[PDB]
Amino acid sequence: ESTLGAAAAQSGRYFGTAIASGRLSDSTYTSIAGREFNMVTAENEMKIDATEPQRGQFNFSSADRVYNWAVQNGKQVRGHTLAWHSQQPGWMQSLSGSALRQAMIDHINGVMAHYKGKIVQWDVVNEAFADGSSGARRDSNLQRSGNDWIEVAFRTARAADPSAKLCYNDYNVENWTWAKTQAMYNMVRDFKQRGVPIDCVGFQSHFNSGSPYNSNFRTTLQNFAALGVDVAITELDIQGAPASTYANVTNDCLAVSRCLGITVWGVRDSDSWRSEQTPLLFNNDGSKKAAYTAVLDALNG
Ligand SMILES: O[C@@H]1[C@@H](O)[C@H](O[C@@H]2CNC[C@H](O)[C@H]2O)OC[C@H]1O
Repeated sequence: ESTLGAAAAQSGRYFGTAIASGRLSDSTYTSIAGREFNMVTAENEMKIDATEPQRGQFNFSSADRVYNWAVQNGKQVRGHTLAWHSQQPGWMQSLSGSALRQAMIDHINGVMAHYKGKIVQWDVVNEAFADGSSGARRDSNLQRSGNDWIEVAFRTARAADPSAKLCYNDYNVENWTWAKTQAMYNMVRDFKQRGVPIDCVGFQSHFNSGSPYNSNFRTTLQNFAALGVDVAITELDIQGAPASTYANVTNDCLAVSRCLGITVWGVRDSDSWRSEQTPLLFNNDGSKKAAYTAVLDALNG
């Protein structure tokens, strides 16, 4: 096949991107993204601050611009993200303990209701682990409310929209030997022991010199799949966009039956949150990079 999404679809997978509403008046962006991808994640517009800027008062305008663009252009949507320490609106930053717990639940319920039956995967919880050797939970108001915050988010989400696959998403969890990876593994293990309704694990896959790709990513994906969850590569970008690594990652997903697909975290290098690292598949001018060709070729076998 001649495009990433269609090539992924040959094996029942998707190839997605992050879409930013502020870029939707750029004709190069909309036409290349339209052509190439069959899955969309809103880069910002479905986060907590964007969707509930005051408690109880939702704003789906920008989120719906992204969602509607996606469906108009024949893409499914990953919802990103319902419960997270980052990008919280001030009113939520001020809450702790039981008040925060209620607000967390209410936020999940309100956003998921708006999209009920329309979102194939939700990143229900994002970035709950600390970096480094400890495997500890990250410090946040959410984590201070109790170790159960994550499981409660998942139980809430399952009741709100039984149709959605519920994902836990994180970064620096791709290398099987890292403590962070093992922390996430053991959480998912525990969740399965206790009936917590997690369906998927999202590997952000922000690869760079400090957190480099390792061939053992395939082992990580296999081992999580074996816990009884799907796996997804959710925010792929690679410092310098080497073709070799991009092919390796693609082939890792293709080798794991429950790997749903790959989302790259933007369209052109100039659209990247890390544009200085030129880490995506398209040049600033919209032309295809060597890494594009390597990914397409891998998807095509
Ligand atoms: O626009 C950026 C956006 O790309 C960034 O996205 C996060 C990258 N780190 C992992 C998270 O899960 C993503 O949402 O968020 C900050 C924005 O300024």
